[PDB]
Formats: sequence, structure tokens, C-alpha cells
Amino acid sequence: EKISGDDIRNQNVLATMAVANVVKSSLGPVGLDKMLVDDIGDFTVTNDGATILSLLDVQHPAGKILVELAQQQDREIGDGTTSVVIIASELLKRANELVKNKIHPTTIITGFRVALREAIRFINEVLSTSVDTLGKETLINIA
Amino acid sequence: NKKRQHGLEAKKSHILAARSVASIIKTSLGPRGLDKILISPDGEITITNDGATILSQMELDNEIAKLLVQLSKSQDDEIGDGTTGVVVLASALLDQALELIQKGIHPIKIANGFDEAAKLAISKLEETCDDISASNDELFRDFLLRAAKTSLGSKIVSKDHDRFAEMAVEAVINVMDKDRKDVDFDLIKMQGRVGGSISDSKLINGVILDKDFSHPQMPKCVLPKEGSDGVKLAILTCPFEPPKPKTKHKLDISSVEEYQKLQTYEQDKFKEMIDDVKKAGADVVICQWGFDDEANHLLLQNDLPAVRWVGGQELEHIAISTNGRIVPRFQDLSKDKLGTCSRIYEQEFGTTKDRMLIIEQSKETKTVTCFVRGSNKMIVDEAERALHDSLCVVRNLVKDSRVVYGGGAAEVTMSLAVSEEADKQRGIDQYAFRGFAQALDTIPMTLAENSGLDPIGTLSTLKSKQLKEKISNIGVDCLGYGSNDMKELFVVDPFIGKKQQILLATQLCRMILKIDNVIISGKD
Amino acid sequence: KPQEVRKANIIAARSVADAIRTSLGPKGMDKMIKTSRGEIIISNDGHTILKQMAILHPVARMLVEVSAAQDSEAGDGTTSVVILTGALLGAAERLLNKGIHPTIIADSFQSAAKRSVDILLEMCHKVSLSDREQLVRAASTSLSSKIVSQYSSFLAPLAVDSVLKISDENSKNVDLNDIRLVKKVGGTIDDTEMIDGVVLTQTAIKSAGGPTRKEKAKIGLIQFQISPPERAYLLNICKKIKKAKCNVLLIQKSILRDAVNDLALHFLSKLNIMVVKDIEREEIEFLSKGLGCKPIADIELFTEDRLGSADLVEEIDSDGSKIVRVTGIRNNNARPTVSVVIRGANNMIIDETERSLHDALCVIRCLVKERGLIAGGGAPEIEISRRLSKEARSMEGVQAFIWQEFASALEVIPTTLAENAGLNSIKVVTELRSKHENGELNDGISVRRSGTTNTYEEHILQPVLVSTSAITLASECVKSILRIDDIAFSR
Amino acid sequence: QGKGQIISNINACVAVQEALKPTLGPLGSDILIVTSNQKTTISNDGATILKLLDVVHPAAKTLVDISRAQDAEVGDGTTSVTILAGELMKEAKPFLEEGISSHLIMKGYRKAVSLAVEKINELAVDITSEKSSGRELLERCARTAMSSKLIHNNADFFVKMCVDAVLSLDRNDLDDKLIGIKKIPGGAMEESLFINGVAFKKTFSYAGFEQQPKKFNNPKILSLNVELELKAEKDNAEVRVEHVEDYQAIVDAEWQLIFEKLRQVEETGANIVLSKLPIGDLATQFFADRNIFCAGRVSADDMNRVIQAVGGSIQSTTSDIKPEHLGTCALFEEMQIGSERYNLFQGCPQAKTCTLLLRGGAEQVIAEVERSLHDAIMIVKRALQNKLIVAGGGATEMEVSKCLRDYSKTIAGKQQMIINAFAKALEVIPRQLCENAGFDAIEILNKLRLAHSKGEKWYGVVFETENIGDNFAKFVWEPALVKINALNSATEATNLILSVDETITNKG
Repeated sequence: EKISGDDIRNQNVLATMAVANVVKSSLGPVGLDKMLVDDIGDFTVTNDGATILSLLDVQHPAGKILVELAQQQDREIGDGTTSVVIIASELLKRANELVKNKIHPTTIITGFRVALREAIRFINEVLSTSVDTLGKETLINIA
Repeated sequence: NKKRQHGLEAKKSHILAARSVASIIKTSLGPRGLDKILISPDGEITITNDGATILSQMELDNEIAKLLVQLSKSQDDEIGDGTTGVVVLASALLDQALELIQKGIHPIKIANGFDEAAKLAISKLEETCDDISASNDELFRDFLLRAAKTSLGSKIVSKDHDRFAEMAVEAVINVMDKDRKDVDFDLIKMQGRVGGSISDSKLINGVILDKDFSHPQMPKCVLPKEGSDGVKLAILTCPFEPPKPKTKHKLDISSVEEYQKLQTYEQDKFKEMIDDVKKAGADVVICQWGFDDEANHLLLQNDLPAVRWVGGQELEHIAISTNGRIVPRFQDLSKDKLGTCSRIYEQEFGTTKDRMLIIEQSKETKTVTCFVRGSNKMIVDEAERALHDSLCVVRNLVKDSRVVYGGGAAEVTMSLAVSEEADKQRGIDQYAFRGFAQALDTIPMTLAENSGLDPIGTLSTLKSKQLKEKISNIGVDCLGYGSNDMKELFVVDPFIGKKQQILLATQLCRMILKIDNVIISGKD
Repeated sequence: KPQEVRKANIIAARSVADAIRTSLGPKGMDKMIKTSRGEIIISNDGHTILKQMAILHPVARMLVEVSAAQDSEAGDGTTSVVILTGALLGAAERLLNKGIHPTIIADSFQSAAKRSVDILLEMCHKVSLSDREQLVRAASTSLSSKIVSQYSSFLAPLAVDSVLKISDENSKNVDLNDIRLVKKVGGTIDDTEMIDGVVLTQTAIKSAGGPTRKEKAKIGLIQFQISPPERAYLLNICKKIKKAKCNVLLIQKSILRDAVNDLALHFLSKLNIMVVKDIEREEIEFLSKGLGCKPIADIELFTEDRLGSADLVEEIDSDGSKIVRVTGIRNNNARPTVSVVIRGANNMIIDETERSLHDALCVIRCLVKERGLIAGGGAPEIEISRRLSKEARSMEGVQAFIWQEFASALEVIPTTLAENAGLNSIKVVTELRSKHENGELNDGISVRRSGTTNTYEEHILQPVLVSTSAITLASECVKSILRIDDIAFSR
Repeated sequence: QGKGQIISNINACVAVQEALKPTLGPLGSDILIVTSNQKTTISNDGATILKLLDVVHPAAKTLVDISRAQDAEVGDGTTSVTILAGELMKEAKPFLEEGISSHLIMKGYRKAVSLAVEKINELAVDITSEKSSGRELLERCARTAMSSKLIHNNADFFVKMCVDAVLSLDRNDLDDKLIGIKKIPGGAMEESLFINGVAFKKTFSYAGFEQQPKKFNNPKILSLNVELELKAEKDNAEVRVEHVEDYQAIVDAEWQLIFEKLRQVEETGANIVLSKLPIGDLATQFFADRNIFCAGRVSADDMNRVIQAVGGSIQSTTSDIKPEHLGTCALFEEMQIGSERYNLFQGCPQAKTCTLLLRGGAEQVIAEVERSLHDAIMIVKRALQNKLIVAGGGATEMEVSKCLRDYSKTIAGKQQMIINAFAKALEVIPRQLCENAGFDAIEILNKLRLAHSKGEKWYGVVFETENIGDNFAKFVWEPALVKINALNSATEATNLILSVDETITNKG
């Protein structure tokens, strides 16, 4: 089979957004759970994002990318795995609209790289070090 | 029943339609051109190489093609020469555009280029114009003929066509006045009889119509008799005779007295009405109904030929030159209400016993109707079309003394000029100006393909001599002579005509390339 | 109907070209290939695309032969030889629709190529075999697309000097099979070991008894697995290797068991014979070649004339690397064997890194094969188009019209490079031509600059062989496809 | 039903927008529409596109309603009302899917149209006599609007046919009907002629005319709804007979009756006799003997204006004519424009109307400059009617979009998303102005945003050179009430589309 152009780009979006429907609800301490079922009949229900993705059966080849990138986030850092899928699916959905507006895929990729290059600088501004604990303990409210 | 297609892909549908129009008319270009079979709505078989009739009888359902035809009508109406080239060139202009569309050239960027490229081409053609009327007036008549034969030698008459050119050049000489500086082509009527030969066509200095005198005892020629108001023609609906209905009578006859009494009425109305012919001022009488025999014999003493069952438009054509009128009754007729001519004579043509009527002024007439014969009914139809076209050939040669040496040489000459301006572009428009030349090449290419010459090497043969040598005419050999040089073969086209061909074709690009939607609604 | 046969041959080949058209450039689009073995691969490597395409169309299998030929000829830009083929076929379709017989078409493309190679020779930026400045310059810029190109500056003299040693200054041929790159875990990216001889991937005897080194070492290759179905039999086999005084033994990796039973291994230790195991088939072709020896398949056919000679045989074990180097072969029939050990961090990194250096070795070979550097960014394709268009103006006949269509086809490379860069296609090529009206090599499609500039100033040059073979091999494909008159089955 | 009925209704509105998308602008594209009468039109006029649009979807019929009213209520804007209204629907697709209720969407659009029109009012510049007059202002605007056309070389002739043609109209009662447009085939654009009066065909299939006085310094016009003829040049009519001796007597009697009507007209004294029905040969020579003009084939569009021109009227009766039915102009003459007979009145001092007679190479070639004069007439019409000027060529949509962004910076809540979309939708006008013109839409729109954000409120789209420039200085002037009523029109249109949750269909 030969699938290329607008077709493969639209199919990739349907896959990524479909994967997001599996992670959408898992974000937050007030989250909603999802349950996975195998053939022998074992079932498990979890709010853990790494488990939600680790046990997820993904057949579409574009989703196999989303999983490979998500698993590396867990192996390397161990947290932030929920944000990977949610952020990615909004990036692609809005990217699909950019493509339909006659913006070449290379132009989209180049600019997305530029925004990240700047973002690390804004993170440096807004972030704070391990402070706000001496003289006043805001970790009291964490506790 | 509407269309749905989004994007520039719709323009690919539009151009691919035009390629169908061209595939019809293409093979008709050239004196070696191939004919089309025209199936008339009634089953009549018409065979013609004239693109005007090919396009007129061409029926296509894609509205894009209906535009191409309706716009080409302006080439036939205003100029009357190369309607074929308007469609052929436009197709090539759209074909090169299809390449430009795929290259990503915006539709308007295409149109703006064809407009400016035409400004270059028409200007470079003017640099090469020639004056066909130069030097003496006798030379004008000579070259006028030499070119008229080029339009007539391409038809079935080509054997002795010089005779159709004889009437053509002499007709426009009679119909053209250099003080007027214009030719009213409506002053010439085209008319002939079915059957005959080329040599049986005649140059008639006056009006001839498909009629003959209705009574053999009446004189076949009427003259003013030295000083009268010429020969007047009665144009009425009713005959000069005792009134007799042509539908129903219903005259009750009570006795023998009443029976024959009508004959007494007829005798006075016989002499009265035939006297009312002379008193009304008619030298011949033509009415929509025929005339009583006894009236006819009383007309004889006054030399009053007459014709029966004649329509108004045919007598109008006479009345145009004679200033006649359709007066409701014979009593209000006068020397002027009845139009005047000098001579009406009835001419027999060898074995043709039709014996048609000719109306002349015994001088330079305000109208001529030339006489056409030909060995087949359908040959006559096309032969008169040749006189129609050759009439417009000389009509344009009168309008504009500027001529071009054609046969595709002017198109190749203009093509080379476009390629000269290609290097001066060095921009986005360089993509488009070059394609204008690739389209201009399709005219000499089509001329060669319909002639049996190499479709590619012919282009290089013409370009070789028109580039490395001189702007001297290097044409296509479709006529079968030795070589190029239409100046030697005296194959010449009007300058203003070729200008209109280029400009009108550019307009077609503005029309086709700027239509983005075809919405075909239904009918209730 | 041969017109129907040709129509199918052209349509099929165009569909292969339209598949690779998106892959050209460092910004290229990736292709997904779902293989019949069940593996879905994603890559921008062009030969990988056509290799895993698994083309079943008999006519399109010629396009694979084009790719492999371009790889064995120059070894770089093998994406472009397919794209060039595609444009010449698409232009050929226009020529076929104009009614020009394929024979006239093919011979006209032949004459275009003859002039095209000459055009490239004109714009050649001169190089020299001693010019290590430009050799290191261009080679590291060919490594610029790699994962860590900052450490490739030190990988540059590895490729440049190692080839300049194996290749004579006045020489027309360099063998890349005689330069073997071997990976090794440990070290840094700039750390590689270039050896002027064969390098053995295994060490002396695995069990105790390994001599680890030999002086006046004679190298034999006995490949057959030695194990019991025994004492005298297994021992006498290796005894004769001592009889002729062979001091180093290479043993092919066996599918049965380990090289040799410990009885004959410890006996080879007692014979003072250094035992090398698990040698690969291709290793024998590499190793026995440079050493000047003939391999023996069995254990019975040992002879004396096949003895080797090695000045240095020692185990190079650096931080637990465990690889042997053998230098000073001095064999009359041998060639200057060069082998490199690639140090690095992760096994997966050094595996791909080795392949990145194979790309570089092809670059230097291209410069030895034919001297010259050529502008990148498709600049030579725009320049050739202008010259052949200029020459087609004075050329006469149908041969001129085909030459003109050739020039139109030459735009597929600068057009593809611009499209995959995301620049307005007509804007770029328009500017390319305007710039070529003034400059020659001063032009090129720049990804970093998003415009037209001098790839020489951007340090992007390509061997003139790459461009010369790209046009040359393409004309051979165009002839091959246009000459296909019918397809029949044989049985 | 439900929110999905809105989704379907929005999809219907998209069809209308995409259809009229290419029609925007002087560089725009035409649409070929085949009517049920087999007459096909190719036009860029949104009103012509609307009259024949043939919408069957009940939801899109609403868009036709607001647009057809935009034509008569204001006089211009039939395209922009459909583009702006459609994009306000396209921007609503993501907001509906996210669950924002239709009141929340419509409420913000109603707040936005109030916040936006206020700024359109602030931008208006009062230009009536403002440092200009007829010869300066109307030429600066007409010469601009008529640029980039087939008359690019011949503008002075169409500026004469434009500015002095409209400036010479009755300004106290100013309307488009005061200038007629007639296509005269043949001639050249630099030679096209305009007339103070109205023209007629006078192309009868009968020859023998012109030997009749066609010109009077003080004509007396009598208009009839009946023909003046007996013997027809082509067809005929049944004449009833009573006796074989009266077969030809009724023909004489038919002369008497028509001679009698022509005799009473002979005495009536009209030097011009106009008719809506054909004129025959008996009247042809009869009125030639009377040496007065008589012609049929006169329309009410030509004739009712003759009534204004000369001061006559229509009276078919021959004896009952009241003197008020006859009138006189300063000059009448049948004109031979372009070597074709077109009768007209010349220099009528009571005429409040005039006609542009268009000469050119071909009928379509004329049509290209024909609708160009059609627009040029409206260019001056609004220059006089509307003193309040807002910058055209997309400059207004730039100015408004900035103020909308500032309202979304200050206004917080669910209104923020709706205000932002109302602004994003105003970029569809400059976007289609660029895509229909052939420019790089991304480049121009980004330069429009940056340039306007520098404080220049007059920047806009320049069609001559692909660039952003001061369209106010370019005299690209558009009426304020057109932009105000158009913006209010679109908001109400979106209130109609977004507010439908069910379609009820009675089939039978």
C-alpha cells in the first residue's frame, strides 16, 4: 500500500488524538481511572500514568512513537509521563491546522524548535530554588 | 446537478476541457487541412474545413467550452478571418498554463505575464510590418489580387479560382471608395444557382434574385425608353386585376345576367388595373399573388413584365438600391414610391433555363450581387463562403495597408522576439514569458502537423532561418511549392488581423484562468 | 502495443521517484516502511528506502541497480541519483507525448550527458592530494549531519590521513574494503585507534594457555571445528600446525560448538601456537588478504607454503577492550591494510558512529578518484541548466528540443532541496538563476541562511565525482528504461 | 438535533463562504452560473452571484437573506457580509466542540459588535470639501479604482466618463439609475463615447430608413404603446373580406384606417414619435414625407427618461392627445456610434440622467471595462453621499482587530475566548484580499500586524506593489456606514445561525 500526503498526515492525527483519549483523564489527584483487559480475562484499574501507557496495546504505527517517547520519560526521570501524551496531541492537532494553511512541515518543525530554545530561558526566570522555607515555611502548607 | 471541486485542481478540470475543444478544431488549420463531418439536426451531411462552422455546429456540454465558442464569435463577426487560430492559440496558451499551475505560479501571476508578453509581441510585429498598397494604385490592385487568390485557391474552386478572384477584386474596387475609406460589405449579396461550373459564375454589376418573368409574351428587357424615370418596380401584395379572393369566394349568382355580369366588371377592372400600373408608375409589377391573363395581355401594350409570388425581403434587396417602398395600395404609388432602376434583363446561362432577373442602374451601382455556379449543391454553399471570406480578405486589406508575411513566419518571428526578451526578465515572470513562446510555436507546429511535415524539426527549420539570417519570411511549405519565402509566393495576411488574433487570445486567457467555479443550476 | 508497454514502464518508475522526492536534505521528510518480516522502520536514508521497498515491479528493480551503482561508484548522495532519474523520466514522458521515438530520445540524452560532464569539469574547485586543509575541511562537513559533529573534528584526521596513507598520490583507485572500521566500547568519540595492519577481533586461547603474542609469527587459517565424537585424534590434528612452525592460528566461527576442544587448545598452548577463534567469513577475506595467506577450510589440508609472517602480534586490551592488532606484514603480494578501532560510550552509539565514518571514507575516495570540490545545495544543477540551455539555443533540430527538456529536468534537485527546506519553490529557483547570471560557484541552496549564498563560504562542498557519476549513471538508467519494449515470462 | 444541528448549520455556512471566497477584490475571480433560462453569467459581482446562487439548505438561506438586504439597505458590501459572517462561523467550530453554549458565544459577539463599531465611529474622517472638491477628490478616487484594468493606458477617457458623468448628475436626488450603461460593439476604449441622453436600437430588419430627418433643434416627442404600420416587411396578418369585389377593397380600406391614424398623427405635430412596438413601411415613407422622426423598439428605461429629458409622455390615442404629452429638448439626433445605428437624444436640458455608450474591440472586452465603469459610478456616488470616510483595502479590519485584542487583554472570563475569535475572524478579509490578489498571505498578514502595532492606523493592502501602505493617502476610501452596517449585519447573521437548534421539515 502507498499512503502519503494529506492522508498519512490526517491518519497520524487520528492516532495521536486517539491515544490522548486514553491519557486525557489521568492527570491530577482528582483523576478518573481507566481499566485494561487482556484475552485471558485479567483486568486492572489504575490512575498511574506510566502503568496506563505501559499496559496500553497500541497497534497504529504512529502511536508506537508516542509510547517509545513516553517510556523514555519514565526510565530517565520517573515523572512527567502524563504530560507527554497530552502536550503532544495538542501540538499535533494544532500542527495539522498549520499544514492545511500551506505551511511546509519543515517550517513548522523549525519554529517549534525555536520556541523550545526560548522556553528554557523563561523557565529560568519563573523558577525558584529550594527557598521559602527559612523564616516562613510554605512547606507547612505542602504538609 | 451542480459541481463540487475545491482548490486549483478545478482549473485542471477546466484546462483539460479546453484540450477537447482543440482536438476538434486543430486538424482544420491549413490549406492541407482535414475536414469534419457535420451531422445536421435533420440528418443533412455537411463537409467543411471552416472553423467558424465547425465551432458553430460543434456541440459540447462543458460550459467552459461554451465560453470558448461564444468569445471566438467576435473573431468571425468583427474581422471574419482566423477564428480557427483563436481557439488553437488559446488551447496552447492554456496548455502552457497547466504546466505553470503545477510549477506553483499563482493564477494571476500567469495572467499578468501573458498580458505583458503580448505587449512585447504585438510591438515586435509592428517593427516588421509592410505596406501592401505602396507605390502605385495599379500595384495596389495587383497585390490585392495576388493575396485574394490565396484565400480562394484553398477551396474546391482552386482549379479556376482566379475567376472567383476576378469578381472579388473587381467587386471591392466597385464597392470601395478611397474618399469613404471604408467598405460596407452588406452592399454585396452572395447568390448563385445549384449546378454549373466555375466558369459559369459571373460578375454581375447589379442586383440578381431567384426570379423570372411570369409571362413569356412580356418583354424580357424593360428600358426607360430614352428619358423616363428608369424602370419602376411595383411591390404590392395584390395583383392588378378585378379583385379575386385567394381563399374563398361565395358570390351568389341568381341568373345569367348576374353570371356574366362579373365579366363586365372584369373588363373594366382589367383595363383599369393595368392602366393603374402605368398610372401608378410601374414599369414592371411584382406582387405576392399572380396576375389575370386578360390583364396580362392588356399589360403587354405598355411593356409591363411582371412576377408572381415574391417575398418582401427579396424585393427589399432591390428596393435598397432602387429606393422602393411597400405601399399598401397601387393608388399612392409614384416615381419615387416605386423605386427606379435603369435596366431589368433576364439572363439565360447555357443549359440553365432558369433565366434569372437582373436589375442594374446602367452605371456604377450602389449594390452588386455576383453569380455563383458549381457542380454540386454543397460546393455552391462553400464556394459562396469563399467569396464571403475573400470579400473580408480584401475588406481588411483596404482597411489597413499594413500587412504581415504569414504562414506561421510571423508567429515564429514573434516567438523569437519573446525568447529575446526572456533573458531580460530574470524574475518570476521569466517562467511565464517563456511559455508564451512555447504557445506561439504551436501555431506553426499545427500548420506543419496538418501538412505532413516534421512536427519538431520544422520549428527548428523556421527558427534557424528567422534567427541566424534575417526577419525575411520563412514560412511553412504546406502549399507544396519549393521552399519558404511567402513574399515570393505572395502569401500575405492582414496586420490588424494578426494583432486581433494575439490580443483576443490573451483575453481568452483572462477569461478561462480567472473562472474558479462552475455552478450549473437546474430548471423547474 | 509497445506504446502501452512504455507507458507502464514510465508510470511505474515515476511512482518510485515520487516516493523518494521528500527525503532529500537534512530537513527531509521521513518514510515509514512496514516490512514483510513484521518490522516497521522509519528513516530518511535513501538506499534504506529502496532496499526495504522490496520492489516487485520488474521495471522498477532497475532503479535499485541505479542506487547501488551510485553507492559503489561515489558512495554519497544516493538519494539524488534516483531523483535525477525520476525527472529525466518525467521529462521523457513529455518527449514521448510529443511523438519523438525513444531511440531519438535516448541518443539525445547521451549527447546531453557528454556535454554535462564537461560543464562540471569547468566549475571544478581544484584540490590536491597533499591539501589536508581542504581534505579535513570537506570531510568534517560531510560529518556535519551526524549526532555529535563537534567531536567529528577529531574524527576528521582519522579518515583523511588513513586514506592518504593507503592511497598513492598519483592513483586512480582506492579500495574501501581494505579500510576496515571496527567498533569498541569504551573511550570517547575523538578516541580511535588506526592500525597499519590487520586487526583480530578475538584474543589468544580462551582458557588458560593463551600465549597472547608471538615473535616471528606465521599465520595460518584452519577453520573446521575440532571436538570429540579422542585424545590422540584431537591432539594430532593441531600437532601438524606446529610441524611447519605456524605461530598464530585463526579459526572460523562454527555453528556446532566452540572453536576447538580444550585438549587441542591446551595442546596448541603446549605447541606455543597463538590460537585465534570466532573469525567471520568476511574477516577471512579481509584478514587472509592483507596477510598474503590462503585460507584452509579443513583440518587435514594443512601445508607449509601457506605460512604467514607478522612482525608484531600482541593483545590490545584497553579498559577491558580485548582486541588483537597485527602489524608489519611485509608480504610481496599484500596491500597496505588499514584497520581502525572506534572507541566510544555506548555499544549502540559506536555502531552507528562507525557507519558515520564509512560515509566519510567514501568522501575522501571520491576526491582521490577524481580531484575537485563542487558547490552543494544543488548549485551545479542550476549552472548546468543555464549552460545547456545556452548551448541548446545554437543547437539545431529535434536534438535541440530534447536538450532543452534535459535542462528543465535538471531543476528537480534544486527544486527538491528547496521544497524540503520550506521555501517558495519558484522564489528560490528564480533567485538561484539570477545569482548564477552573475556568479558561478557563488550560489547554492542554504538551509541555515534560508536563501541563496556560496556553499564554499558555508563550508558545504561535494566531490565532483558525486555530481559527475550522478549525471552519468542517470543517463544509463534513462536509456535502460526507454529501451524496454516488452515484458515476457521465461519457464 | 441539538448542538449537532448547529454543526450541520455551520458546515452549510462554510459552503457559502468558500463559494464567494474568490469574488473579493478588484483582482478577484469570476463565477460561472448557468441559470434555468439557459442564460449563463460570468461575474465577480456578489449581488449577481447572490441573485442566482440557488440555495436550498434552509440554514444557508439565512446568509442569502442578510446579504440580499445588505445590497438594498446600504448599497454595497454584498461580498464582505458573506465573508465576515462565514468566518465568524468557522471560528465557532472549536468553541462549540469545547462545549461553550450558544448564548455564551452569541452574547460575546453582541458585546463585540458594540465595542467594535464604537471604534469604527472613532476612525471616521469627515471629508466633504475637506481640502478637495469634485475635480480633485473624485479623480483621485476614480483614477485609483479604475487602475490596473484594460484601460491602464486610457484612464483619462474613463475618468471623463466616470467623474464628470456622475458629478453632472442630480446631486439632490443621486442614484445609480441616473447613468445607463449600453454595450456598443466596435470601436476602441480610448474612443468610447458618452452621451447626455438615452439611446435606442433602431436596427429594424427593414432597409430604406435614414432617408428621413433624424435631427431637430426643438423636437416634439409623442410616445405610443401601439405600432404605427400597415404593410409589414417580413410577416403579415389576416385581413377579412366580405365580397369578391371587396377582397382588394379591404386592402384599400386597411390603407385608409392606418393612413387615418397616420394622418391624425401627421397633424398632431410630433417631430419625434416613439413606440414600444415595431414601425412599418407605410409609416416609414409616410413620416419621411412629414419629415419627422418615428421609431419603435423603445423601452421604458429609455422612454421614461425621455419623459424627464424632453417633457412628453405616453399617449396611444391619435386624436385625444393633450399638449402635455409632447415635449422638446435642445437637440435630438440618431447617433451612428461605432458604425452602428443607436438613436439618442442629445443635450436635453431637462434630463436628469445620462448614458455611457461603451465602445471596444469585442463584447466581452467591453464587459471587462463595463463592470469597471459600473463600479466607478458607485465610487463617486458614495464619495458624495457619505462624508464619513474609513480607510479601505483592509485597513479598517486592521484597526478594529487591535482594539479587539486590547478588550481581550482587559476583559477576563468566558468573554475572552469569544472576543479573540471575533478579532481572528476580521483577518479573513485581508487574507482573502491577499490570496485573491496573488500575494504571500502569511508575509502580508504578519507585516500588517507588526506595522499596525507601531501606531500607524492607516496601513493597508497595496495592490500595485505587494506591500503594506497608507491606503488613506492612496485615496482608497470606503464609507463608514458601509463598514458599520456591514459589521452590524454580520453579527445579527451569526445570531441567526448560532441560535438554531432544530430544523423542522414538512414534506409532501
